[PDB]
Amino acid sequence: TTFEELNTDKFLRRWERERQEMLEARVKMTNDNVVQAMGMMDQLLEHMISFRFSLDQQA
Amino acid sequence: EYKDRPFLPAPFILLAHVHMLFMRLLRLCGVHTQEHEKIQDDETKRKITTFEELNTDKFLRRWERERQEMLEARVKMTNDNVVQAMGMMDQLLEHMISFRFSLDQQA
Amino acid sequence: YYALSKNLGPKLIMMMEMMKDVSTFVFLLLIFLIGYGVAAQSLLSPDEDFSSRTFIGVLFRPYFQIYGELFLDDLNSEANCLGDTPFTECSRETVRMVPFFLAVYILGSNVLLVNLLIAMFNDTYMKVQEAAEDLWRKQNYELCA
Amino acid sequence: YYALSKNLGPKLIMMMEMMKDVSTFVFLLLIFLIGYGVAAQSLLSPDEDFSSRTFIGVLFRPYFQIYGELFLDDLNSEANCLGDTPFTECSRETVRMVPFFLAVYILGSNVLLVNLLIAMFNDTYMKVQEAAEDLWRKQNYELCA
Amino acid sequence: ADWYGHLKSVTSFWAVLFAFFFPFFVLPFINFSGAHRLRRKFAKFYSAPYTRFISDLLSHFVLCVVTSYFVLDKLEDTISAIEWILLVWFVALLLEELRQMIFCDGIAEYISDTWNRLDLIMITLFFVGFFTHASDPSNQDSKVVSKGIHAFLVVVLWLRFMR
Amino acid sequence: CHGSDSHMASEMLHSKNDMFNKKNAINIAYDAKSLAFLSHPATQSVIN
Amino acid sequence: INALVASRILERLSTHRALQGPHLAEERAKMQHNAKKFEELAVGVLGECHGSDSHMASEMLHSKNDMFNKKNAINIAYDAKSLAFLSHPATQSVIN
Amino acid sequence: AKTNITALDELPSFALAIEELYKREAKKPHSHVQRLVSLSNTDVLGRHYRGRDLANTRAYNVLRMDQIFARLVSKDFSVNRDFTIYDSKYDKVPGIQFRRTAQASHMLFLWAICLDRFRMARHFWLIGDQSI
Ligand SMILES: CC(C)CCC[C@@H](C)[C@H]1CC[C@H]2[C@@H]3CC=C4C[C@@H](O)CC[C@]4(C)[C@H]3CC[C@]12C
Ligand SMILES: CC(C)CCC[C@@H](C)[C@H]1CC[C@H]2[C@@H]3CC=C4C[C@@H](O)CC[C@]4(C)[C@H]3CC[C@]12C
Ligand SMILES: CC(C)CCC[C@@H](C)[C@H]1CC[C@H]2[C@@H]3CC=C4C[C@@H](O)CC[C@]4(C)[C@H]3CC[C@]12C
Ligand SMILES: CC(C)CCC[C@@H](C)[C@H]1CC[C@H]2[C@@H]3CC=C4C[C@@H](O)CC[C@]4(C)[C@H]3CC[C@]12C
Ligand SMILES: CC(C)CCC[C@@H](C)[C@H]1CC[C@H]2[C@@H]3CC=C4C[C@@H](O)CC[C@]4(C)[C@H]3CC[C@]12C
Ligand SMILES: [Ca+2]
Ligand SMILES: [Ca+2]
Repeated sequence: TTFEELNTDKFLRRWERERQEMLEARVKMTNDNVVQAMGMMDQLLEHMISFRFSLDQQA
Repeated sequence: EYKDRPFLPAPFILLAHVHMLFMRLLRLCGVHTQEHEKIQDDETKRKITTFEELNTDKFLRRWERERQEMLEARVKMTNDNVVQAMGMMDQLLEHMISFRFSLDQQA
Repeated sequence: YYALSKNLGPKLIMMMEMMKDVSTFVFLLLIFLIGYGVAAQSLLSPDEDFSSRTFIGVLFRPYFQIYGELFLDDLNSEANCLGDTPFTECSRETVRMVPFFLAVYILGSNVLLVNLLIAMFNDTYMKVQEAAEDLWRKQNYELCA
Repeated sequence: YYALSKNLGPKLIMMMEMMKDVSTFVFLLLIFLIGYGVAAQSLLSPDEDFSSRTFIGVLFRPYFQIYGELFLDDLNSEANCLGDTPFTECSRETVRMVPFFLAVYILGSNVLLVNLLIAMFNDTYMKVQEAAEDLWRKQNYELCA
Repeated sequence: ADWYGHLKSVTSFWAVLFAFFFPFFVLPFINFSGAHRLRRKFAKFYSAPYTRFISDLLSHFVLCVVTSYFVLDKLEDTISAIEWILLVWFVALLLEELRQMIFCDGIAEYISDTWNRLDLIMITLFFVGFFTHASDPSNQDSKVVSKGIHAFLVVVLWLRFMR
Repeated sequence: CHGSDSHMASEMLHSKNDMFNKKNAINIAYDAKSLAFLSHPATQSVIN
Repeated sequence: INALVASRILERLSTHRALQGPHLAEERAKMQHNAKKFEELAVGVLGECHGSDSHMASEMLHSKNDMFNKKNAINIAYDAKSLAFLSHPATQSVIN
Repeated sequence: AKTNITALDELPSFALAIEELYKREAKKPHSHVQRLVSLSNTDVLGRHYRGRDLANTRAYNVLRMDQIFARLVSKDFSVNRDFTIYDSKYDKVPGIQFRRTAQASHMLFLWAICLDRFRMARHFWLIGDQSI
């Protein structure tokens, strides 16, 4: 029972890594990551406009 | 081919031939008998039409997703997205230079 | 008892799979065998009452001529052709068409149908080899049990 | 001495590889040859004491009938059938089943088993051609040494 | 589904063949889709394309077997009864071929099909052979020549059964 | 299992389990018509 | 030669009696993997040598090395049962 | 409600909770669970014998469902349940919490296979033992 449960956990860990090492999965993650990078930058621009106004009303 | 063919088997098909000739002679010259058929109702026709339009929409939705899930399409989108990300940053740098000048003339 | 062997067991399942192609070949040949057999038997003996011997004559030679045993000496004796050339100086001129019919028949049976079976067998083998191996592995447990 | 040639050497290794398929064919035919041979020899001579000649009769004709040499004239003489048709007007009615048994047998041996060997040979050739070429290249050094 | 008509799709070749051969004993006890029930089941079963094909096969198979018997058995000194039956059968076949010629998409479409070509060759061969025998029925040479043309007739008929 | 310890894996495949009418894993695999499981080398090694 | 010997030692050790055992299995896979990698290296350099100067490459394959009992690279390759090395065209050209 | 069957009264509380999950999922329109139980032609305890009030109010009990799954595996598959382990007298036995977990997990696993919910099925399959 102990041997079978361990090996079940070992196969699931090996299975998860192997599925994350596929080309399709890597392209899909990369794709989601570039989208998340834009979103972050977009938040960054929102901040920079707020700064621009702070100096603008500062002059 | 075997839908329109007479039932009687070959040796006895002469009876079928004389029967078809008799019906043709009775219809063309005599004009006594006629043809009867059945016509589908409008309800069942609209039901078929509604089913076909829905399934057309369902195939187009499934087709669009499946074509967007291809490797080539994902690489192409990713490619366009990185280009759009630069363009945005480029706009961001344009702004930062404008700021630099605002502080520069501020000193 | 051949099924326990790794070499022969799959081949016995493979043999049971080919049996369908063999049956397909039998149904296609049957057409040419009965057509040529009735035609050839009638041409050889055109003035004989139908009997059981007529039926045996329609199926005996035609079937065994597809394995290369061509009864041309026997056909020559039966045709009553006395010439040095095998089908010449015959009593009836119609019986001289017997070698031609035969000429068409073995073209249909040996050159066309036999080579077509070779092609089916090769195709069938490539299709069902992995399934035969898997089925042998299930039958291994069945035999053990 | 054929092994030094690039054309023949691999084909000799290939020949040694097919020998297993030939052995598989021999084991599968052996079943039909002994079954048909004992049955046919017993049907032809049902009132004879067992001797060495009985054993020679069980293995002689059956083996050579799978190569197309069908001893039907010899079988007709041995069956004591006097009719113009080959298997008719016989002394015993059981011996008239001899051509049918034969009819099944050559269907089993020539149409089924021979075509199955052609299929194995084609499959075996495609599987072990690159390995045979590699093994010939190792044997090239072995012969040089 | 169109092939089997108003009958259940689980029907096999032997089941439809047995029902065709034994109409009153297998039909009532079967599931499909009194006078107005037995009559409804007949009118539905025999109007099916599959049933007409099966009827056409059997008919052509009996034609092959009888014509084969006719060419193997010796010809009589007059026109025999089986010869008259075959004469009626091949006229009927000729009329069916003419009906197929009229009710199609042109003469070219009909003659493109190889089975139609086989039908013409077999009608042409039979009548040549029949008229050869019927010109002089007591002549031995006429019977020999007639069986010679009818050998070709049997070959084309068994070839056409592959359809 | 066969990768980690082949002998113990064989012991697990030979083990009779009380929950399923006192039958081992190969008997249930045969009853489940799992051709993929039966053709696996680990299973074949136990059968041999 | 060192890559061929390395390939042979890892492949034979991987199937040796000291690594034979029901639990001694994952380890075994890794060796075979390392063995083929080294085999690949031996083939690859050989290929590079034949690409650069074929005659000198033949001279290297014919060279007797004192460290390994005065035997050339093909003799060690045959002794290491490296079928991939022996089937290579450079090796075949020297044998011819 | 109390039942005259002695097998049904032995059942624990969690078994009644799965029975509630089967009942709640079953009342939805065009549910395949109702068709599966109705077309089986079996009684309340799952025996192939084909009064009415118990057989209908508690038609989605765990024992019958075990019998239906047993018929869907093969003709001699019979899942053995032991609910006697849930009594408080067997708490001192070492490892008992895993065994109690394992069976509980098994019965929800089966429920999750029936409703074709792969993620909870995978989760209950992992929680329990006898994985293959
Ligand atoms: C349409 C295809 C199958 C070709 C048909 C060819 C047929 C019509 C030919 C080929 C060989 C021919 C035979 C060859 C020789 C002779 C001998 C002669 O003294 C009488 C005619 C006879 C017996 C011929 C009859 C017609 C024949 C059988
Ligand atoms: C490559 C192949 C197809 C070549 C064709 C061979 C054909 C044309 C040959 C082979 C055997 C021949 C037959 C052999 C003997 C006879 C009997 C003679 O009394 C008339 C001609 C006839 C009937 C021949 C007709 C032509 C024939 C059928
Ligand atoms: C089950 C499969 C193999 C088919 C079996 C067919 C067997 C039973 C048939 C096929 C041919 C038959 C033979 C054909 C003709 C004759 C001549 C007759 O005067 C006596 C019976 C006898 C000798 C038959 C015996 C039975 C027979 C051998
Ligand atoms: C396509 C193939 C399979 C067609 C089938 C051919 C079979 C049915 C034929 C070929 C040879 C025939 C045999 C040839 C001769 C004889 C001897 C006779 O006294 C009884 C019938 C008997 C025993 C025949 C039985 C039927 C037979 C076996
Ligand atoms: C399309 C195919 C089927 C056409 C076949 C044509 C057949 C039916 C015809 C064409 C030539 C004919 C042959 C021509 C001449 C003779 C010689 C005569 O003394 C006996 C009949 C015999 C031997 C004829 C038999 C029938 C024959 C073979
Ligand atoms: Ca037609
Ligand atoms: Ca687990």
